[PDB]
Amino acid sequence: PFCGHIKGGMRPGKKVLVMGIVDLNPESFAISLTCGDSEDPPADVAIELKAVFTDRQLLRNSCISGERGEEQSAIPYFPFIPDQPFRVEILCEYPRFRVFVDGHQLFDFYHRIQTLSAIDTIKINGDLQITKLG
Amino acid sequence: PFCGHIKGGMRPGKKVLVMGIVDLNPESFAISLTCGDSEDPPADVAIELKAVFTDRQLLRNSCISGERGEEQSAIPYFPFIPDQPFRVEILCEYPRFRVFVDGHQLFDFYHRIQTLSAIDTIKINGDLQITKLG
Amino acid sequence: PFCGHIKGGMRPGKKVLVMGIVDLNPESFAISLTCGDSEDPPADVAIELKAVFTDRQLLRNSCISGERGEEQSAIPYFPFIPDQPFRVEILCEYPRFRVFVDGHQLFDFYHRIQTLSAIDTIKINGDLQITKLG
Amino acid sequence: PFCGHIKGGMRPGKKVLVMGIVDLNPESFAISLTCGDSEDPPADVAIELKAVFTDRQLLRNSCISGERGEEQSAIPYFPFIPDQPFRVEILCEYPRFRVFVDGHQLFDFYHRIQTLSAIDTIKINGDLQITKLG
Repeated sequence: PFCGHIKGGMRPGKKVLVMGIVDLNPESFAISLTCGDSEDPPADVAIELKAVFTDRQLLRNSCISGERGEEQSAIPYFPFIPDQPFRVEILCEYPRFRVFVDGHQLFDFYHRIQTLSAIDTIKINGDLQITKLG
Repeated sequence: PFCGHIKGGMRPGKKVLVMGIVDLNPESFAISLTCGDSEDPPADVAIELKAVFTDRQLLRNSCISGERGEEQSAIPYFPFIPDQPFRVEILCEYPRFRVFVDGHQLFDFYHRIQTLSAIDTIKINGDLQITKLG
Repeated sequence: PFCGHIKGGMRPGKKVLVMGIVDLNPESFAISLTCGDSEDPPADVAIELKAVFTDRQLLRNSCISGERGEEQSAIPYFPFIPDQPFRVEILCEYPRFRVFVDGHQLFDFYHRIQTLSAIDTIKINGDLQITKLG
Repeated sequence: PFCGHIKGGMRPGKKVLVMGIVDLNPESFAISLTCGDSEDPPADVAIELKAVFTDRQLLRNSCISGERGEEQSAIPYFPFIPDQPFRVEILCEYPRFRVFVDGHQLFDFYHRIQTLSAIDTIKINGDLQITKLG
């Protein structure tokens, strides 16, 4: 797992940029915004995006004190391609995150964790190579 | 649900044709091949294909004596478009069904029910209208 | 599927009593509290309790405008016995339903449908015989 | 995980004994019999038993070339208790593994991996401490 600090945490108007290249034979990857980088036990997760290649899903959820929330899955299409570069932008807005892939809006995730400035970590794991974080 | 008879049941080399039109605002539909048309209590299901539109899944399972097997979801893409005509072909081969949508191979489902000639029913329900069965 | 009216719907302090006998060879049964008794298309579900005998689960969920929420399954034990009489009591509290089986507290389910007086229907289906409603 | 070698692998009549104590606040643990101890990439799994405490499940499956088979879950009851010692016995028979907990038969798992002598590793992970392997 990769953990990157987000100086100052999240606020409305704040954008997280994640570019990378999907692996040639991917099973899955995940990109999460979390409160601190603790792994034992695992930090509270404001949003986890998990891309699953076998059935072409974008699964979203949160985790608060070890408790998983409602999994959300609605998608217009599955945006990732094996061996291809991608650009994920997570935009923090007052009521929600808006998530873009390659410039296109893919889904919104309404806040379960309300304390936005505490969301100060990006965690990335799985079948990709990260080329840019901004 | 619609139930249609398949005279003589299934055998390697036999193809079932289903043409229809997806509803304008679909939620899900299912197309199943079953052993007889009993609904209470339900016939044994050799293959059920459920298309789910919100997260663009093609879910496959079987049912024997009321027991569902392992659901399968692997897809190269989701093939159905709201308000668009479709052509589904379920080809029975010796070890599996091979399923085609609009001429394209979408998945294999290996036989769980072994007695193919007893698979003599197609069941259709959900957000579509059927135009042809053959 | 049986439906029964609950005059005046739910409110804090109100209890729903369901007494019955599990069938000799049960697969599952379900007890739901719903907003009206419409079946096609199905009334909004405030809580559905589904007892699954094979792997001894109590699964809880809601349904709003045909959309299911997050299924909940946490249990201290599985409380039902084939061919045995039972007593379910659903206590509506301010924040949640508290569910008792044979006098013992089994789980809490927090309100998703907030308009409690609109929850005026009990729906019962599956492998049981109902002996009392109150 | 812990991995232990099982000299000569499995054969009919061979018993694996695992004793331990469940942690005070357990989420899950797993006990697996596998073909070699490779983690990268993970050995074939003949049987994985996963105990889940929240909803009291004993989930069984296999993994062959990274592909998980059909999850099995049927149970007479959930046998494990937080902060309490347990005795697991996996009996290898010709057609199946028979699993006992505290002297009681819990379930059978019919062989998916047919080459029994190749199953020569026990893998253990999760919210327990192991006191005996024999």
